[PDB]
Amino acid sequence: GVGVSTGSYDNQTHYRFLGDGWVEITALATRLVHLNMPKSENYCRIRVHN
Amino acid sequence: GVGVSTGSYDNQTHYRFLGDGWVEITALATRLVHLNMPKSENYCRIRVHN
Repeated sequence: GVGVSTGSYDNQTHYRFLGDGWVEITALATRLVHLNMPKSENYCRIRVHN
Repeated sequence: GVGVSTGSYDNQTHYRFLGDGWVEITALATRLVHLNMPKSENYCRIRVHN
């Protein structure tokens, strides 16, 4: 299953007009996210005093 | 038949929205007109040289 896209890119905005001036707006957004390894594989309780 | 109005006054503007963003606009206008006696009861051929 590798070597094949699994989605579509779309960042458009569509307006649909119904009667009585109501309007359905459809906002579409796509972004490319970059993820890094976690600093630590642990949960940390951290205190912060300035 | 005298002493009774024969019309309605209306100077509004209405917008009707159909699908696909088409719009029907209905412009309504009323005015009170003043009419004076004709200067002459005749048809006149008039020349104008400046």
